[PDB]
Amino acid sequence: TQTLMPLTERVNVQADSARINQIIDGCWVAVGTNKPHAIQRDFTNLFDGKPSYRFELKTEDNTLEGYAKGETKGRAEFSYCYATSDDFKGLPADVYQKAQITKTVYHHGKGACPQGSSRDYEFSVYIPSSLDSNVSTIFAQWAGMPDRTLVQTPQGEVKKLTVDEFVELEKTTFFKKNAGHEKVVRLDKQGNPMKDKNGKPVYKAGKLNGWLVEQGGYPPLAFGFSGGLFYIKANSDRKWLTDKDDRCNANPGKTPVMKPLTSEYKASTIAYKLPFADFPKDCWITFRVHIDWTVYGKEAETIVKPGMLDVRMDYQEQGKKVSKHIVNNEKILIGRNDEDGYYFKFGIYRVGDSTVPVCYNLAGYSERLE
Ligand SMILES: O=C(O)[C@@H]1O[C@@H](O)[C@H](OS(=O)(=O)O)[C@@H](O)[C@@H]1O[C@H]1O[C@H](COS(=O)(=O)O)[C@@H](O[C@@H]2O[C@@H](C(=O)O)[C@@H](O[C@H]3O[C@H](COS(=O)(=O)O)[C@@H](O[C@@H]4O[C@@H](C(=O)O)[C@@H](O[C@H]5O[C@H](COS(=O)(=O)O)[C@@H](O[C@@H]6O[C@@H](C(=O)O)[C@@H](O[C@H]7O[C@H](COS(=O)(=O)O)[C@@H](O)[C@H](O)[C@H]7NS(=O)(=O)O)[C@H](O)[C@H]6OS(=O)(=O)O)[C@H](OS(=O)(=O)O)[C@H]5NS(=O)(=O)O)[C@H](O)[C@H]4OS(=O)(=O)O)[C@H](O)[C@H]3NS(=O)(=O)O)[C@H](O)[C@H]2OS(=O)(=O)O)[C@H](O)[C@H]1NS(=O)(=O)O
Ligand SMILES: [Ca+2]
Repeated sequence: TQTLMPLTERVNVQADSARINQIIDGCWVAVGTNKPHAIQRDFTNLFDGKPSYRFELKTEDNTLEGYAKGETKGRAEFSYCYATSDDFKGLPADVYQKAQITKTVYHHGKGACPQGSSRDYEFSVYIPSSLDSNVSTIFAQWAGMPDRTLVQTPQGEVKKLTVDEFVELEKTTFFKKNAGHEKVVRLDKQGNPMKDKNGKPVYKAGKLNGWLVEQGGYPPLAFGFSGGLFYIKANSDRKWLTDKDDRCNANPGKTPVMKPLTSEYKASTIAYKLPFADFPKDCWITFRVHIDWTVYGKEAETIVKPGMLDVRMDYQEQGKKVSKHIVNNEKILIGRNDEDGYYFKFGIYRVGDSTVPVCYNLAGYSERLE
């Protein structure tokens, strides 16, 4: 009988549409390392009558680089936002091709909410007693959607390029995350141009050429464990073009609850914290999250209207129903000053250059209006 079933298909949501065989349970796509044990359907642990999702990253499963040199991180998550082939059906072939280049493929897919909207989210997590108290992982996060056609020229001027102008720039610039490098033709030992799986030319990253594109950035909301604490962290970035060098980020252990750490353009708030030992183990915990996203002033870079965060934590204890109003309708700055909105993800995002093993289950996602 089936116990655990590995779900190994992975999708690059920013640069590729998901194929039908990669979609999980009709509403998810997986991102991160493809190890069989990374993500598995779990028939031994049902949530609401359906097999749950078991996530696991062993000590050597980090495959990503952090912002600081040498630092690493790991990822095995599900994204509720992705585009499918049906999303591009009927359109000229170049729409999808340009979307791959601008890495905005998922802008054509379902799963994201608009800027400044009000939404309800719900999901459940199961933390086994085997989880080490000192893990450094985010198990649920709401990510932003920056459009890289917003760039900074070598001079330092911020400019919103058209898709075609960005395509033009991309022809001479190789982007490593948000930083532009001279696009160098990659040759083999015999100085011959290298191709890939589809016979498409391959390139290399030369020296920095001064260009920067909007990319990355802290997730506006994250649920996780760090420094022996369960915490909920909200982030706000009002700058039109995000500055990745501004590392304004609240420390769960050192930052007081609901007292935002701020820089000129960012605010990072620890909305709630709890000792890891007090987080219920070996049972399903359901979080009901309501978010009123902060409204930003675009080019003006102003906070037009503050946001709002509300969180309820429900679980069974002593056979009794428990519901903790852990974040009580708190006015807060939450979101990013972008044209597009946000999407949900859950699973494992091991950060802080940690390699402590992580394993837990997630299930029952739902979102609605309010
Ligand atoms: O290619 C290659 O390489 C290769 O290939 C092949 O070969 C293979 O592959 S396969 O697949 O085939 O196999 C391999 O080999 C490879 O691949 C691999 O790799 C690659 C590359 O990588 S690298 O890394 O190298 O680059 C890859 O690819 C890539 O990547 C990917 C990924 O990543 O995934 C992608 O990307 C994309 O996507 C993503 C995701 O999404 S999805 O949807 O898909 O999922 C995106 O995003 C990202 O991420 C995000 C998230 O997740 O969130 C973000 O991040 C961020 O945020 C975070 C968090 O926050 S919070 O608020 O929550 O917290 C952070 O973290 C944090 O923070 C930190 C800091 O700050 O740092 C910390 O804090 C701390 O510290 C600080 C500082 O201090 S000092 O001292 O230093 O001063 C302080 O202040 C404070 O206080 C503290 N705190 S405590 O508490 O600690 O005390 C913290 O901690 C943390 O956390 S916590 O929680 O703890 O808090 C971060 O940071 S870091 O550092 O970590 O980094 C952030 N970041 S940033 O930058 O922003 O800053 C974002 O958004 C992002 O990131 S990034 O990095 O990425 O940016 C993105 O965006 C996208 N991009 S696009 O372009 O697309 O758009 C893709 O694909 C790519 O990218 S690219 O660019 O390249 O294109 C791949 O994937 C792989 N593959 S595998 O398989 O291997 O895996
Ligand atoms: Ca922006």
